Amino acid sequence: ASGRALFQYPMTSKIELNGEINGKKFKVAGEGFTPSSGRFNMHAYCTTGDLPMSWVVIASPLFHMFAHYPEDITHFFQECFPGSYTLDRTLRMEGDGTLTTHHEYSLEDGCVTSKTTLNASGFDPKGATMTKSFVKQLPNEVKITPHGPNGIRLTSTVLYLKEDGTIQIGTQDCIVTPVGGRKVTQPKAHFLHTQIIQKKDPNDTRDHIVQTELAVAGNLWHGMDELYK
Ligand SMILES: [Cl-]
Ligand SMILES: [Cl-]
Ligand SMILES: [Cl-]
Repeated sequence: ASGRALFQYPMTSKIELNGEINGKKFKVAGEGFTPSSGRFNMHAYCTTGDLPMSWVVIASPLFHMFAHYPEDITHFFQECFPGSYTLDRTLRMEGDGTLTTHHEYSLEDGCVTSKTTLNASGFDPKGATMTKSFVKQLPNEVKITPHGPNGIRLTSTVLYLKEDGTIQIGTQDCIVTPVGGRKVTQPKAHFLHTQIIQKKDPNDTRDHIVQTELAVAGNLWHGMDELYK
């Protein structure tokens, strides 16, 4: 049983995230639900107090294996199981600061657990990340290409909406590496349309978010794959 056969829905998730921003250490945990392919939620909370940064910027740190792929594109993230993968991210909030994350995953009993670390240094203490002035991030197309002999690379430029209705840009670059000691067939170059929506739970007393991601792959530019050898 491997690959897509391991991702029979519904499934769940957990996260444990240890973070630090501008020397403020924090932890987040969460549980989530994946009802069906490409629709996945996460109810996360800060276990150390209030989260010391925007929940909108931490959105993308907070599960590409749940993306919905058509049959005619390899779902590299799912095909890494069994064995799993690592994700390494850099997110540059342009004119603000840069953060990195590292993710490890494990699958047990229909539940993907993410263990994540986040590090962020040099942020503007008056910027939107640290003052919590973002409302949401706009939907975007992540570009996925083969990377090295055994990985993939994911890139996106994300528009973050501030409370005054103007935009700040984050540039995001991720590398995915199988850790399972085996070659996983790389996909053709493609794109993943991604949308995050966040809301608050009516009752939860913790600093928290209830986030849903919708993520759908597609060969949006059929000529792109020619460019990546
Ligand atoms: Cl926030
Ligand atoms: Cl990403
Ligand atoms: Cl493919």
